[PDB]
Order: sequence, then C-alpha cells, then structure tokens
Amino acid sequence: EFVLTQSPGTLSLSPGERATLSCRASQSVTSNYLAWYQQKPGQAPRLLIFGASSRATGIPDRFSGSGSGTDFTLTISRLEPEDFAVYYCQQYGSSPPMYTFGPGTKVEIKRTVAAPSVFIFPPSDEQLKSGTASVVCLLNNFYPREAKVQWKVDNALQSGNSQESVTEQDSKDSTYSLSSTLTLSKADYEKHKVYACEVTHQGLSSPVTKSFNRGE
Amino acid sequence: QLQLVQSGAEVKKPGASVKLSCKASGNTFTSHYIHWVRQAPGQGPEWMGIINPSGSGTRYAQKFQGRVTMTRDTSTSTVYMELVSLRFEDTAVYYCAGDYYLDYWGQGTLVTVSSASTKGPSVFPLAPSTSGGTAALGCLVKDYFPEPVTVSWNSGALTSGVHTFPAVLQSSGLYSLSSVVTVPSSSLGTQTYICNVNHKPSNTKVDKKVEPK
Amino acid sequence: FKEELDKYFKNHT
Repeated sequence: EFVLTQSPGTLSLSPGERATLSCRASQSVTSNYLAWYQQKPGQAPRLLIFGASSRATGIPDRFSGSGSGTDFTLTISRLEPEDFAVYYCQQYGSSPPMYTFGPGTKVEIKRTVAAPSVFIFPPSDEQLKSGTASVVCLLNNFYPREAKVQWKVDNALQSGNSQESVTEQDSKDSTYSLSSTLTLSKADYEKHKVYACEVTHQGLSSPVTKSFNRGE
Repeated sequence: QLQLVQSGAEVKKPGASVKLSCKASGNTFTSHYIHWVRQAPGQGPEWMGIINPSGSGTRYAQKFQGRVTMTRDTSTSTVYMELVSLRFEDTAVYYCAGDYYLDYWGQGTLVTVSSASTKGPSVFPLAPSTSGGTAALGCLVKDYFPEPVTVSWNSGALTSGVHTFPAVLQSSGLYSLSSVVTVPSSSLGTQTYICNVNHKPSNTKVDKKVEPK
Repeated sequence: FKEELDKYFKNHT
C-alpha cells in the first residue's frame, strides 16, 4: 500500500469556478502511475484520469490531470453542478500489483452563511410505553457544515451520550441538516425535568437553545 | 457495453465466511482483469486484489492476504470473491471493477457482519410555533437490522423539505435513523402527514401518521 | 503499465 495525502480535505467553490485538487505521495510515484476517481453518494467510483494525465473515455474535457515526482493535480476547469462530489487519487503499480486509493477531497458548493433552524422533540408516548425514551435535536438547513451541539439536562451539561447524523449537501439550497439524539431509559428520563439542546454556529450571533419540560 | 452485475446483500455472523459473485453483461466477448474494492461506512474505497483475465493468476492486498480468495468461471463470465473469518470491520459495500484502471464497476454488494437478528423497525412520531410559521415533524425509525431502510412521506407526494438522515449503528447492534420534514404551521390542521417506512430485509412496511401532540 | 501487469502474471497461464 502506497502513502498518499490529498489537500484540501474540503474544497468549497461555486459553479463555474476552477477547482484544483492536489495529491502528494510520500515517495516519488514510480512511472507516474497515478489515477483519479470521482464518487457521489450511493454510487460506485468513476475513473477520470489514469497515468497522471490521460483522460478516460467519455470523461469531459473540463477534467485534466498533470504531475510528476511526488506532486499531482486534478483540475476541473469550470465546475458544473454534476461535478460536486468526492475525488480520490490512487497510486498503482505492477510488481507486485498494487492499487492504493488516497484519502479523498470533497468538493462542496459554497454558499452564503445560513444559520440553522433548531427544533427539539420529546420522546413519544408510544415509545415511553416500551420502556425507552429518545430525545431528538434537529438543526435544519445550515451552512457551513461546522456546528456545535451541547445537551443540558436540568441545566447539567452532557457529554458522551449523544449520537449525531448529518445529511448530504442539499442539491437545491446547498445547506446541511443534522440530528443529535439522546437515548435514555424511561426510568432515567423520568429522573429529570428540563431537557435542552444548545447550538453554536457561524450564522448565529449568539447560541440558540431549544428546550422542553418533561410533563408539560 | 462493458457492465458488471453483482450478487445480493449478505448478512453474516462474526467468524463466518461470505462468497460474492460478479457477472459480466453486455459485451461479454472478451475477458478482462477484475478487481474487488470495498468501502466501509464513512470511509474511502479500499482495493482488495485482482484476478487476471484467464483466472490463472491473482494478487491480493497484503491486508487481506490469507483471508480472501478470488476465482473465476470463464463459462459463465462470473468472478467470485470469498472472504473468511469475518470481523465487524468487514461490514462494507463490496464492488467489483474491470480492466487495468478499474474502468467500469459493478453496483456493489452490502455485507453486514454482526450477531444481531433480522428485526423490523419501530416507528415513532416526532411531533410538531416558529417566527416564519414553519413547523418541523418527523418519524424516528429505531432498532432495526440490517441496513437499509427506505422512508417516504405521503406515499411520495411530499418531497420538499424532507431530510432522511443516514442511519447510526447503536451500541445495541441495531440501527436507528430519523426522517424529518418542515411544513407550514398553518397546514397542521389541513394536511395529513404520514411517513412510509420500508425495511425490505424483514418485509416490514409501516405507515405512521404524525400529529401534533 | 499494461505490459508490466501482464508480465507479472507470465509464469501462470
């Protein structure tokens, strides 16, 4: 297995702009055996470039590759909407056969900063009847992807007991959404009254807190 | 016309083995190198090995040497990959790909390695003021195995503002996810909101009507 | 590359 790095980890650009993606090997790439792949969610990777600069059949002219030694580049001359995806470089070799994918660069759509809309959901009565209680905090349609969620139970800051999930960037408004879920037994949930999630984001001048009282 | 069709999803206990298949379709008139590549959740693809067009030779990635075997049946244009001593980390989508530079790809086969039993989801409401008059509601789809589940709203009529989150693997070994939708708070008395949950591995189809509490 | 890869497998036909 070869050793590869890709910079930047995330490239945020607008449609029509030029994208330059870098791949660096720890040691000089023998024979310039360096390829590039595109991958979208729910799909297999797609070959773009092989041999550092050869475009695969059917790949648009806006994709081009160049490089030698340790430093290789993939350029997308003008980003089309279908071009926002993850891109992997890959070093390969013949003796012995070896193909090593790089760590990947995500090319995302840059847009104006959008603050999250925050919602908190108490566990349902149906779920509580089953002995379990899930509390859900929703952060809806925000940008950029970075955010912080802090759980508070009777104003006690929580850690280590939540699980988070983030959607893919929306195709229409370029935002992200995130859920954070606190799962407790019915008995543990009934021990406490105030349940709150506090959200920090660049679009928020001050942290936003949503909360509910168990019972009301 | 170079295309590859892979076998269906597998669920295996830790320590067991799995044998995946990859059949060429379309232009099956010549033989090509075939690779196997896997991708664990949230990770990038990982090359596992290659078998040459005749099937007389193979080379496996060092990480999989001694654990993986590739074979091919020229009569059926089918390539096989067997992975033994399965571990939790082997849960992944497994792809086959063809030619020298992985020029074309199969659709992938999900393999889940777990001691859990097939279990349909329990679907709970995320019941819905807001300055713009926008209410959020949803369904919590909890404690199912294995992946995947599908969620739609109003039998596909409602798609705008829907966010169905990627599942998380809980410490129970079961998966959970939520699907949410934002609606006009004024519609909470005019429109009905039903999430349609389909978990094909358990043949479970649940329709759940989400109401203000 | 292609000829080199073929060559690796030469002893097995």
